[PDB]
Amino acid sequence: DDVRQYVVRKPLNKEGKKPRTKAPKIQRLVTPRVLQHKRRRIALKKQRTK
RNA sequence: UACCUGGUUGAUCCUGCCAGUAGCAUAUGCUUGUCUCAAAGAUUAAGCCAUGCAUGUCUAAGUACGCACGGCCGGUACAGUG
Ligand SMILES: [Mg+2]
Ligand SMILES: [Mg+2]
Ligand SMILES: [Mg+2]
Ligand SMILES: [Mg+2]
Ligand SMILES: [Mg+2]
Ligand SMILES: [Mg+2]
Ligand SMILES: [Mg+2]
Repeated sequence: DDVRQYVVRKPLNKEGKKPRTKAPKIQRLVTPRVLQHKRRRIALKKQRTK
């Protein structure tokens, strides 16, 4: 499942301001940047060995 | 600038100190127009202290769900300022 679809967003409703909703930033979320960082670490290991 | 002068005797020559002489540091007195530097609660009490200040700090890059602002789109997990 996709955890991005179940984030509980709090409805922000202030007088005089356009009503809307807010969501937190998911932590410990596997993202392409995390995988790329892991790949780079492994690549550095390979370079050191070579 | 490698310097002396007054004072013991009726007078002399000595010894010898007292006093004078110049600088330098602290204080103090009288006086003081310009201008450049500039010391400054050490000495007595490392005695006692009202009050205020004297040490804080965020980048692109640890943690943002404060609408505190501001969205752009509005379910686009997380825009940005913070
Ligand atoms: Mg005699
Ligand atoms: Mg005489
Ligand atoms: Mg003398
Ligand atoms: Mg004199
Ligand atoms: Mg003047
Ligand atoms: Mg002092
Ligand atoms: Mg003192």
